[PDB]
Amino acid sequence: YVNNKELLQAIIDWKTELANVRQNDTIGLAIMLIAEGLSKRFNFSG
DNA sequence: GGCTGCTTCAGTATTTATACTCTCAGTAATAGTGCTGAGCTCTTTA
Repeated sequence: YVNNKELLQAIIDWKTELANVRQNDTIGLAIMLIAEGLSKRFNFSG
C-alpha cells in the first residue's frame, strides 16, 4: 500500500504543529487505504 | 448548423467464524422498610 516511513513523518509533523486547527489528509487518505485493505483480510470479508 | 445512425440503458412478462482492560455509571431490581389493625393479652371489678 503505502510507505510506513512517510507516515511516521507526517504524524511527527502534526505532533509538532499540535504543539502550537486541522491535520494533513495524506495520513488520512492512508488511513482509509489501510482500513479498506485490512477489510480484505481473510477472517473478515466473508 | 442543422442533421441521421448507433447506443446504452431502462421498462415489461433461513441466516454472519477470534479481544482486553478496566472503568465507570447510573439503573433497575431488591431487600430494608413501619404502618395498620387487630387480634390476641391482659387484668378489672361488678
